[PDB]
Amino acid sequence: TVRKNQATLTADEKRRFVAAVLELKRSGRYDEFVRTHNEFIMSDTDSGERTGHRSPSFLPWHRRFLLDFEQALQSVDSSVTLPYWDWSADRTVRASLWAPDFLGGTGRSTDGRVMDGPFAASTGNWPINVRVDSRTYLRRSLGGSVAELPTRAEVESVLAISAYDLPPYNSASEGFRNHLEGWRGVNLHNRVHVWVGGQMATGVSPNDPVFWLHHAYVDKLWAEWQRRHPDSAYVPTGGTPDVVDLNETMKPWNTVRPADLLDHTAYYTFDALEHH
Amino acid sequence: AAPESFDEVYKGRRIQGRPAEHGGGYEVFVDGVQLHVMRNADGSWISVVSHYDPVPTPRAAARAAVDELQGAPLLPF
Ligand SMILES: [O-][O-]
Ligand SMILES: [Cu+2]
Ligand SMILES: [Cu+2]
Ligand SMILES: [Cu+2]
Repeated sequence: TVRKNQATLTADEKRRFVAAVLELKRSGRYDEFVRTHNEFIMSDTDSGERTGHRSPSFLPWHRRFLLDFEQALQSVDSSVTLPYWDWSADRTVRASLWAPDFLGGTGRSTDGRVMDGPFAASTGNWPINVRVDSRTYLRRSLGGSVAELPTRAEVESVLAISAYDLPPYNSASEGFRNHLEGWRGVNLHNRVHVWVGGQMATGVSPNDPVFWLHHAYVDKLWAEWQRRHPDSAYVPTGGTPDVVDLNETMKPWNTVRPADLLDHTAYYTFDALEHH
Repeated sequence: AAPESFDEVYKGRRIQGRPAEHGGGYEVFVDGVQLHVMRNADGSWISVVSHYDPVPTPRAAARAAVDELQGAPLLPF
């Protein structure tokens, strides 16, 4: 399993990925990923139990969530793997990412509705069912609510932070995890959600297939951070209330720990990952 | 201490907030439907329809939700 930069996919690989995503949607499986993510979004809090977000397990949790989704795609088409969106490099609306043969473009200005690509409501193939905003069509407003995606220089400043995470292990933390998540600092992952807009700005953000490509690149940046700091590792490592320690298991699966997810090469490699 | 309550019509919609998904200490409603909101450790707020975008107060989060909704009814969570 090799995870490839979206910009590099062949036309055949984009066709197969889109078809596999649409089949997970048609069969009802896709929407339960949306639902799972929203339940954690709503329940992860800075002063109580927190697993999927605003906590050290943000990165292994999303790593396992993306593996579950990629395994579901592979159950449909064994050749498909999750691509990643390097938003530092592919940073305009003109990126091939947003072309009608891949994810489609931005939403129209009146109601934010996406009008092209395979996920446009008009196709009949992408109902928005798990929702809070009652509208049932995919929406986006690329660059509407925040002007710019992060740059490589900004990503590099976050990659240079040596501590994985720090007390109090929540949205107030210093450290790599919270800088990457974006609650403190120049803001990488949260800012990308805001830049896409539409459902991607909401707790039901996996309604937009770009969710997966965004998180696959976040996941890649954790792998890059590890290569930059081989001496540094997941924290905390035991006895922390409300937070998933290194060898504690994670909901909803209950059968896997941050420890089991630190090394991605047990599950996939990347097209390119700089060596130390 | 929780923020103060509020009640206003914003962009044609009734938004209400009061001290009282998570155990989380403040409730907001848009036209009578409850909107999930959350407070961050630095005192900023988000809602489920602007969850990655902190704003300073629960009224700001309610207003951001009305902006996001573009007239659409909120569905209960
Ligand atoms: O966080 O999606
Ligand atoms: Cu929340
Ligand atoms: Cu996210
Ligand atoms: Cu070295």
